[PDB]
Amino acid sequence: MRYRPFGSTGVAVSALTLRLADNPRLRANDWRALVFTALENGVNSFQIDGDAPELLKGAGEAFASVERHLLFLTWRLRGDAKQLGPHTLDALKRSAFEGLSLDYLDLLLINDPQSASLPMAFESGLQDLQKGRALRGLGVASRGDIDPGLLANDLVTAVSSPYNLSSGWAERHRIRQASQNNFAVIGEDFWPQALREVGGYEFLTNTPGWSAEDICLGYALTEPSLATVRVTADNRQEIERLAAVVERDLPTGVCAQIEMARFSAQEREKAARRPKLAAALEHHHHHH
Ligand SMILES: Nc1nc2c(ncn2[C@@H]2O[C@H](COP(=O)(O)OP(=O)(O)O)[C@@H](OP(=O)(O)OP(=O)(O)O)[C@H]2O)c(=O)[nH]1
Repeated sequence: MRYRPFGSTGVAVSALTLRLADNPRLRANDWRALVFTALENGVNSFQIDGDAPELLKGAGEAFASVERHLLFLTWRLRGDAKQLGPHTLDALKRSAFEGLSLDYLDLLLINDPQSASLPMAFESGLQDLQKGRALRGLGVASRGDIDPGLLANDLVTAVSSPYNLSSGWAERHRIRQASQNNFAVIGEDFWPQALREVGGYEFLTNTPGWSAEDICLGYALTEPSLATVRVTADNRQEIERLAAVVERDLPTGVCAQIEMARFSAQEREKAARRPKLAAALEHHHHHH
């Protein structure tokens, strides 16, 4: 495992962040041993993206067993960002703080309200946790441009964003600016939908020694703008195979094909417009 500085917060996170997403097929001991495999493989950044009794139980017991200051725990708070109020912090106390048995969260990661401002009730409560030494940072996950006003907020110490193989220099630049303005950037969807099925993406499955989950995670990890790539793991063999990818070097053949293929793709993604004015062909013409 490799570790990167979380932007300016002064704490180190593993290059991978394992996301515990509610899953009806894992009992508490299953979640416990998941988190254990993660720690044993050097992963110290978790994201809790669920509130199931069995998950908080097992994740809480595992987190509980190592020293709290080795761990970076992100709580993923979904729903419309502009509906968050007192109720949300009642939910947060019971799920994040009692449920996992933490005294502080390293980060709370909300949806983008596409808005200069959060709700009054919520923002107040967050500064209350803040002073209570009980929430290190706020974070805003977003697909477009977070509002410069919201980024100005002093609670806001991080963003998360889809960055992957497919991403545009469009998408990329934003993640880079964020990094320069001292925001920590969390990488998401590293293996995309488009590819779950001149250049073309055949090399993704033909590369001797590499899988596509693996090649794709490969690329995500080469972006310095990203403080950590988010991964998600049904199980133990997966966490093992992805923590391995961090120590491997993408073969420079694959890196070149990753870029031809990307051009190729977004070329035909712009043969799909089709503006038909059967004009511009022979006919005297204009008065100038
Ligand atoms: N990175 C990331 N961002 C998230 C996630 N969930 C919500 N967001 C952010 O919140 C904005 C609005 O999301 P919500 O309205 O809460 O729910 P939605 O994600 O289903 O739209 C999103 O813009 P948008 O939804 O892309 O635009 P629009 O077409 O909804 O206007 C996106 O920037 C997530 O899992 N990851």
